[PDB]
Amino acid sequence: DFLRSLDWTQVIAGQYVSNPRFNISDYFEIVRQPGDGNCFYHSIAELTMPNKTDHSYHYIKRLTESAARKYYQEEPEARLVGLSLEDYLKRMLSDNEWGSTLEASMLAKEMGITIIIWTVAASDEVEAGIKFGDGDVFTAVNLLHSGQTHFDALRILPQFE
Amino acid sequence: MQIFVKTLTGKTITLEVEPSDTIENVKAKIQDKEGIPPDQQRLIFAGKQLEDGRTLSDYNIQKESTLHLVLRLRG
Repeated sequence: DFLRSLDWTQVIAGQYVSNPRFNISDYFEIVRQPGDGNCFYHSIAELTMPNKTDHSYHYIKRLTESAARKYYQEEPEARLVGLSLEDYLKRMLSDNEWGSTLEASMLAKEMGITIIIWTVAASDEVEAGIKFGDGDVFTAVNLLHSGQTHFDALRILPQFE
Repeated sequence: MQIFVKTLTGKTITLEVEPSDTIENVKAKIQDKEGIPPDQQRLIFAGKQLEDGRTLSDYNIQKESTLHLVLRLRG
């Protein structure tokens, strides 16, 4: 019921924002990811890959590379970054290099899925969501962005199905 | 002239701007009022991300227009 009531504003085509307020653990289980620079990709792999391991994220980075080749040139967020495609890739593919909303938008299109990033205040309550794709929250790969500096993976609690 | 900027949390601030202000200028005003670095700002109007070297005028942004500020999030 609460999850189906979220008000998504489509700010730019394929990208949506919402500012509901809730306790992450009221609706999701948090699956913690290591703090090694790679946790964005760890978190995607936890939700998308079978028999995920601490090595699974390499494949996600490799899909992000494939994704970038197709989509980097029309991604609005790439305008912040200001790199050529080949320089972007070299830095993206680097060890411990943080992933971001840029990779999320590109991966969403490449994997044909919806990715939501839930960002929480210092208080731990959610204060925003950004959604990449047209799917709803029940369909999506949900991530938790906390301390403004870390990603973890989220699974919808069994009672909300 | 006054315009409105709605941030990621739905918080809506006022800025005093001029039609000849660049997008870069508007970001610096957002930073001074809200403490958000220009590097993480995506300013968005009427469905499109605005470009740094253009002006509010270039996009026909007028008195009491609303912009969306979406942040680039790294982790």
